[PDB]
Amino acid sequence: IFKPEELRQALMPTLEALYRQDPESLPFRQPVDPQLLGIPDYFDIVKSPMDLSTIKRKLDTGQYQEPWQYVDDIWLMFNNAWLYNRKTSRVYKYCSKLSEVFEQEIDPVMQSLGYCCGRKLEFSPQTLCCYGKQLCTIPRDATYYSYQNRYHFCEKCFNEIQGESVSLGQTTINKEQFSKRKNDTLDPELFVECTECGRKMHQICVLHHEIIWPAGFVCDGCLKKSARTRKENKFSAKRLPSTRLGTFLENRVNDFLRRQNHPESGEVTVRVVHASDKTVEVKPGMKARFVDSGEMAESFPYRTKALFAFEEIDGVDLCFFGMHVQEYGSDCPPPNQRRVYISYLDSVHFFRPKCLRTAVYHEILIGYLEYVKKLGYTTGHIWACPPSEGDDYIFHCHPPDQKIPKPKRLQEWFKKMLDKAVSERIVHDYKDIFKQATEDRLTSAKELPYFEGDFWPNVLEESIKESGGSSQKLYATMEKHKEVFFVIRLIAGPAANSLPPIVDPDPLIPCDLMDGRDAFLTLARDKHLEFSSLRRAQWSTMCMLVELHTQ
Ligand SMILES: CC(C)(COP(=O)(O)OP(=O)(O)OC[C@H]1O[C@@H](n2cnc3c(N)ncnc32)[C@H](O)[C@@H]1OP(=O)(O)O)[C@@H](O)C(=O)NCCC(=O)NCCS
Ligand SMILES: [Zn+2]
Ligand SMILES: [Zn+2]
Ligand SMILES: [Zn+2]
Ligand SMILES: [Zn+2]
Repeated sequence: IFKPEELRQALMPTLEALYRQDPESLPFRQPVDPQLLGIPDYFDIVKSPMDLSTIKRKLDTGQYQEPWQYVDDIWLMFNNAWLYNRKTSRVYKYCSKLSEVFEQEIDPVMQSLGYCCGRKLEFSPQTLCCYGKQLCTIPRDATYYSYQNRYHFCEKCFNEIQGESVSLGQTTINKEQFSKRKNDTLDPELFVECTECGRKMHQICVLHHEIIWPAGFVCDGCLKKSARTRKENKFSAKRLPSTRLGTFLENRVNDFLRRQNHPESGEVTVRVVHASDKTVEVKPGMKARFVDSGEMAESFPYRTKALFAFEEIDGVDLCFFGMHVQEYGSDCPPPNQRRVYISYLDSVHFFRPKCLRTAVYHEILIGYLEYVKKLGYTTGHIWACPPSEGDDYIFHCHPPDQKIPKPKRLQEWFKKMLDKAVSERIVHDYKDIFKQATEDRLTSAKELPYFEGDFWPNVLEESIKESGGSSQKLYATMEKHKEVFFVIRLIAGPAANSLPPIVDPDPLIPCDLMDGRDAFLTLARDKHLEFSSLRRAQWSTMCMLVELHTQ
C-alpha cells in the first residue's frame, strides 16, 4: 500500500494528460447520461460505467490502494467506449487518441513506482478454423457461429447450407443451438506478486517460473536492497543432454562465429531433443498400384529427430531455430535406402548479431548434411515450401514483423546454402527433381523416394485416380514443380554402391512433446507460449526448457 498522496502525486499528471486533450477528452469527462445523450441502450451494453471525473475523485479521495487499480479503471473507460461506439464513429477515434496518450504517459510513471512496466498486455487472438470447409478461416472481430466452443462456422458458409440443421462429426444440430459471436476476445497477461514488497508484475516481464524458483517471486528491487541474486536456473538449454550430432553442429556454428569475430556475438547451443523409430505407410492408391503386386514395399522405416538451437540474449536462453528430419537407413528397402529428408524447419528472428543470422542457419544445415554423409547416407531431399498464411511450422505465433519468404526467395536461400556446401566439398552436387529423375533414367512412380508428409505421395494418389489407373504424367508433374524439389548428392557414383551398414552412435531419445511438430504447437497454443516478441519468446523458451527437462 502506497500513501494516497504518493499515488495522487505520481498518477494525477497522467490523468491531466488525458484531460488536456481537446476535443478528444470531452466525451469522457463526465459520467455518460444515457437519456440526455439520446442513447437508451447504453446500460444494456455497458455494465460498468467509468469516466475521468469518477477516476479523478477516487484518486483525490484515496480509493486506490495500488496503481494498477487506477490503470484498470482507465482501460475500463476506454474499452467501454470502444465497445459501445462504432469503429468509424467520433467517440471511438477520440478514445483511441486518449489511449495512445495514456500508454506513453503511464509506462515511465509505473516504472518510477518500482514496477516492471505500466503497459496493458494481452495475448494474440487464436485463428478460428471452420468445420464447413478444408482451410476456411474466421477473421478477427467479424461475426461467427459456434457450438460447444468446438464447432465454429464463418457467417458466409454457415448460411450457405440449405435448411436449419447442421451435421457435426454424424449428429444433427439446429442452427438455433449455435452461439452468434464476434472473434474479439483477448486474454490478458498474468501477474505475479513480489512476496516481499507485494508489487504485482507481469510474469513474462520478470520471467518467474514456479518450478525453477519454488520459494517464490522476489523482484529485482527487493533483491538488490539486500544485495541478493536469484538462484541459478538449472533448467537451461546447455544442461539438456548432449549428443554427437548436437555437439557436432554447435561446434561448427561456434567455430564459424569465432572466425567472424563480430562484436557482441554469443555462443550457440544445439540440442537434439527427440529421436525415435517410425514407419511411413504407402497410401491406398499407390498401395493398390504397386504394393499389392509386390513391386513396392508397403511401408518404410525411418528415424525421426528434432533439434533446436539456442542463444543467450540479455542473460536468458532464447530458442531461435528448430528442425525435424527423417532418416532412412541402410536396412530400409529401396527406393528410400540411405536417404534423409527435412520434414520442416523454422526460426524466430532474434538471433544476434543480425547480420550473421542467415549464415548461422546455413551452417546448421551444412553441418547436418556433412554429419549424415559421414554416417553413410548418400542423398538429401528438400521440399522448399513456405508456410501458408497463419500457419507455423514449429514455433507458435511468430513476430508480426518477421517476413515470410515466398517460394522463389526460399528456393534461392536453399541454393545459396547448397552452393556453400558444394564449395566445401560436402555436397557433391544437387539437381531439381526433374533433372535428377532424367539422370537416374527413372521410368516409374514406384522409383520415387516416399517420405512421410511429402508432396509426392499425395500428388501420386491424385494422379492415379485422375488417370483412372495411372506414371503417365510423372515427368510433366516433376517438370512443372521442379524448382521446389531439391535432390542433394552427398555420396556419388560407385562409392554409393559398396558402403558398410549405417550405424548411428547416438541413442534413441524418447520425448513425446517433440515427436513431430504437432505436440509442441499444441502445448504452446494451450499455454499462451508465443514467439511473437523478444520477451514472450524468452518466456516461451523458459517454459519449453522446463518441459523438456521434466518430461
Ligand atoms: C527459412 C528461414 C530460416 C530463413 O530466414 P533468413 O535466412 O533469416 O532470411 P529470409 O529468407 O527470411 O529473408 C531475408 C530478408 O528478406 C526479408 N524478406 C523475407 N521475405 C520477404 C518478403 N516476402 N518480402 C520482403 N522482404 C522479405 C527479410 O525481412 C530479410 O531482410 P533483412 O535483410 O533485414 O534480414 C526463415 O525465413 C524462416 O524460419 N521462415 C519461416 C519458415 C519457412 O519458410 N520454412 C521453410 C520450410 S522448407
Ligand atoms: Zn510489465
Ligand atoms: Zn467457412
Ligand atoms: Zn519486491
Ligand atoms: Zn554487423
